[PDB]
Amino acid sequence: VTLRRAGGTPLVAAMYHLPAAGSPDFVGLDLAATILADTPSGRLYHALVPTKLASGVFGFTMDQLDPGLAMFGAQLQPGMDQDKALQTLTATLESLSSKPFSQEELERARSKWLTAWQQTYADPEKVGVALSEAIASGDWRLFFLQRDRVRDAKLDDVQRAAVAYLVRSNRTEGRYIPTEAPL
Amino acid sequence: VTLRRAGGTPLVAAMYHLPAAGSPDFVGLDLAATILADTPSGRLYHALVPTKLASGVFGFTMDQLDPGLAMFGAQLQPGMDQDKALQTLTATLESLSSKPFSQEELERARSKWLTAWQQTYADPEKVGVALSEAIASGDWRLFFLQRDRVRDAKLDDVQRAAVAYLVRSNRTEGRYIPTEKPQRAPL
Repeated sequence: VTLRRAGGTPLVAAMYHLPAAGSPDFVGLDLAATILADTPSGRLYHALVPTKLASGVFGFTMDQLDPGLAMFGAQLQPGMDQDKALQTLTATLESLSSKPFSQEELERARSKWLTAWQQTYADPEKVGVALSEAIASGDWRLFFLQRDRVRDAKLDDVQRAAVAYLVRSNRTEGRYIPTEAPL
Repeated sequence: VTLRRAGGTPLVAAMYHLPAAGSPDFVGLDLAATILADTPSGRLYHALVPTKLASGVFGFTMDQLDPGLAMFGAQLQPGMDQDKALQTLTATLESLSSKPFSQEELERARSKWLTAWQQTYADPEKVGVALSEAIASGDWRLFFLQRDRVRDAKLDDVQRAAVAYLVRSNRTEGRYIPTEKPQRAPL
């Protein structure tokens, strides 16, 4: 691999199906995702980047899909080992029971979520859109209820939810490997 | 403030449930409460008294109750508003992750505890009473065991325990509001 034509970026991803937004588990997962995907101080980043398995990581939950999905992913430089990054990515995600969330991690997560919420609520374009989604989704309250749930979420509940949801049986894998004179 | 009949002022409180006295976490919370409610040095005071937010501050743990509770309170001045005081009190209790305890704080709190233990131990009426309670609780050793745990506690343990239990999920809120005497002419 002395010569490489300049090209695309290989991708690796793991996706997990979420419970309904109105269900009790959802907020915990959304926080767990938050803890997991933080750059640069997150668990995924440490597992993959300094380690040199990926250039960068991402993660988020996607409530507006039907049904809902949580996605975690990596972008890699060409020639980095795609299988290893995927296995590492999934292992970090599905091993929380061995390495449980700290309160410190959770409070930082909760604080960031609430900050974003307050930002939406304070923004006239945004709140209106958020309420429409809650209404279209069948419960107008749910924009408000999630905030309440985020404040009251116990670490044990977040941990239990992550462990139950971020599991192989709930896992869908995404991969992209970019195709490839006188040289 | 402009006019009030003479009487008591409101007090605001926050209570958090505690682990079992037999748990090692318990001691960490006991010491954390002692750090937190230190007046006037202590954090609660600083947050509330000179902000003229509160007249006075208290905090302690109660292991005789089944189960245990930690209580923190603020005695308000007239016209101080309850909601603010309660909010700042709870917010300061529930934010230790943002501000860690210090070795200095732990050793001072540990010494107060040990002194209190010693006073009880020395005094024959009291020690018997303490041993009785330990026995009722189902472990005779507890009086002695708690002291050793206090001696053995590490700052991270205390810091970790405080942060785990001092949480809104665990919060109960109390307001003692004195009933206002009826207004009288000509005032």
